Amino acid sequence: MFYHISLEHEILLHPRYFGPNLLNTVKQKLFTEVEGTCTGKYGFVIAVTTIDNIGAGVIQPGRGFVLYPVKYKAIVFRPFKGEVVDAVVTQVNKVGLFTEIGPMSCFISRHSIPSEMEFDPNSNPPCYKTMDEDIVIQQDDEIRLKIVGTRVDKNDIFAIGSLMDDYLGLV
Amino acid sequence: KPKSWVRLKRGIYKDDIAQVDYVEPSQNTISLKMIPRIDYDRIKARMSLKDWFAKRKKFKRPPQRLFDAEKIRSLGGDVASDGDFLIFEGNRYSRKGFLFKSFAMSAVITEGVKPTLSELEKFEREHNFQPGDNVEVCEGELINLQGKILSVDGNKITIMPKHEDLKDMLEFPAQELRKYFKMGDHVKVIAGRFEGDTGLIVRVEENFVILFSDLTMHELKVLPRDLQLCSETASGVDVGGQHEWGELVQLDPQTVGVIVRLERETFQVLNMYGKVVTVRHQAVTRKKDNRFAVALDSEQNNIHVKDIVKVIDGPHSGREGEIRHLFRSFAFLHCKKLVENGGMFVCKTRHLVLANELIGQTVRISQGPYKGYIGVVKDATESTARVELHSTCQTISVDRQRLTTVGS
Amino acid sequence: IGKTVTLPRYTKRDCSTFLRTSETGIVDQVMVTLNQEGYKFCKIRVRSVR
Amino acid sequence: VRRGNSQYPGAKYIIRDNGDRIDLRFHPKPSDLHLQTGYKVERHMCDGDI
Amino acid sequence: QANQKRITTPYMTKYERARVLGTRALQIAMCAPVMVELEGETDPLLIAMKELKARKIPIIIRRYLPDGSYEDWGVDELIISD
Amino acid sequence: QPMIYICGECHTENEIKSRDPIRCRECGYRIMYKKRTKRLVVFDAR
Ligand SMILES: [Zn+2]
Repeated sequence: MFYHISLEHEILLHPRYFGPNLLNTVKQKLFTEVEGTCTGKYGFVIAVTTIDNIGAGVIQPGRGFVLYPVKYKAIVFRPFKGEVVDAVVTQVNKVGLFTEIGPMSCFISRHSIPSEMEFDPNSNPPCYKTMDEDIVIQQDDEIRLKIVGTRVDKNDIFAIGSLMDDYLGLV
Repeated sequence: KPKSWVRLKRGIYKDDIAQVDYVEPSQNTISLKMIPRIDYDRIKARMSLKDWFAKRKKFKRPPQRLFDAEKIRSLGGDVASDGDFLIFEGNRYSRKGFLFKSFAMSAVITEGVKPTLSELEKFEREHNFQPGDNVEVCEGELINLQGKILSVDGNKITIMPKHEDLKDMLEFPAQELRKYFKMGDHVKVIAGRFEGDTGLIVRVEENFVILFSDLTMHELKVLPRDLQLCSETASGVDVGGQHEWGELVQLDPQTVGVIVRLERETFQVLNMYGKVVTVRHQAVTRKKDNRFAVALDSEQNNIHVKDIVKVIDGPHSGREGEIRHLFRSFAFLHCKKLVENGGMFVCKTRHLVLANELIGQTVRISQGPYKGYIGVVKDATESTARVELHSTCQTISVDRQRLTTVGS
Repeated sequence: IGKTVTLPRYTKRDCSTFLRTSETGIVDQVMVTLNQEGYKFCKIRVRSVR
Repeated sequence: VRRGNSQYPGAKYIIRDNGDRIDLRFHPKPSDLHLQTGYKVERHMCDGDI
Repeated sequence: QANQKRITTPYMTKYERARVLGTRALQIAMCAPVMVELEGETDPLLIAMKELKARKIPIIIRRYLPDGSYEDWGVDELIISD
Repeated sequence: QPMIYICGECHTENEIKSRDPIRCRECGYRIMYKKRTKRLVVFDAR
């Protein structure tokens, strides 16, 4: 779920970068670090809007590295359990459907799919369709998937979705 | 008790697991069915048992293998049939292959005995409740109530569950206690078809919970009791410490890889080419890491191990990693932000870019202020050498051009 | 005193006795005997000129 | 470092940026003697040291 | 604590001098940019001493009062007794 | 290989082999001494 927060991060600056552009280097390293980080608490990190401030750098005893605490408003995307969200199919096969919501990769199983949709291996592009064939879900389509499960994976959360609920499908 | 696992103290069958058949306290003897230990070379050469015992001092014991009558028939040994059992060298063998024999209770071990899973496999109620797990009250007056496992015990767990809007704690035994979990939550399987696995449940059937393993997109149905709730990620600790995470292995002489993922049965070793190939524990053999190795790069600069480099070209683009293993034309990079391949990838070294014979001899100093002195070389560098003087109780550094070895 | 022990680079672990660190001198003399239990038993006297 | 641990006004180690320690007693290859800014040297005590 | 009124001694305590010199010398050793002419000098400690004399040390001392508040002083702002 | 040792009592030379129990073949005396080395030894007369 796309969101905007003000977070805090501490960065260690090697004294090599103690030049006139110290603050520029600080912000650059903050971008390089926080950008793209996925954490359990704050979900994924999409981008960094701005830097709230640069707390006074402390000089660690016995190590010239200077610790800078920096506050910064950055966009995140933390999904949940049980929320319909737009998704983009990226590959269809018999085991289940694959869809994408920004950075998060979601998928759909043969239980989450209603009983109407069936596997059609003879279909050259694998697809989920019922006897009426009213709705056919192929690759790249937009589907409404109620998230069900979530799991941290090497500091990178991945979610599992579902569409068993009414109307959850292509539109 | 009949059908119990025991062990032996001494003899040629010591340290062998066995199953009880019958016990005779009056005779002080018990019958144990175990895997036979028979030497085929002995049968081939037709040696006597008494001779084998006479020369037992320098003779190695035979291994454990299932009995085969055809093997002895081929080897020329005599095999006799007595109903279900077969008589060979005064011993009764079962049709399956297990060896039944009688031994004294004193020799047999009946305390501190517990078989291993592999042993049980060759020979071929319980509860799993731990703190911090959600359980339901399937039976009893208070039904359809979910509580946390605050305590744990044996036959009668006597848990103190905390139900919804229920500060007080109840008392339920193991049988009344049941393991149930809500939708869209982490679940781990301690015991099952694929034990030590984690997944998410799309539903919870009355007796067949369904989960999807993170390792692969396949359904996994397990008993709800065998299921457990654990927010902690699957550790995947290797058993027997045969291989460590990020450890070089030599699957083939031409190809060398690093183990990036650890699993109960299979391995996912990353080879130089960068692809992922599955192998087993036994097949893969550990290879030593080149603590000091040389290579080449595009910049034509010296590159060593554990050096931050950038993949400006090649299979990966704009990728940063730390070298962990080195090859003539390949290098293994490491990271912690990379989901793929457990954070370990491989890229070419060239594509990577920057981001004694005199020792122990007796020598005479033939020039300089120490001319005439004699000593023993303890450590000589390519140009200078350390000479311990026999006379002055002191070791000095003398240019090797001022030394002449003294010949006998 | 080059000494070795039979293990349960193979089948032998070094148990030699080295000269004390930072010391130096010349081996004055060596004596070899059997201890109370017949085992070979060697004493080495080393002299250093101070 | 070129002097090494033998020549008294020398050094005993080269701790690279990685944190590894390069021993200068058991003569290593000259490549290992290379120095750069991040590195450091356990130079022998010299006059003026506190 | 508002810096408009700083009741701590205007002088730089010997401990402050020692720690500041050590820290700046460590930085100079790890190649932080220098702030004064380096003419004919390489010792990080001597360079830090030169910087201290020049009042060009780019450090600020945060002294903590017993109350838990603190005062922040530019290094140059403190009298250099020794 | 030879390993000549001097017996303490009779001051007699005698070979001894490794694993050989230490005992002078001549007098049964159990104390022996290694003979002075042959290595070149020098002493500045300081
Ligand atoms: Zn004698």
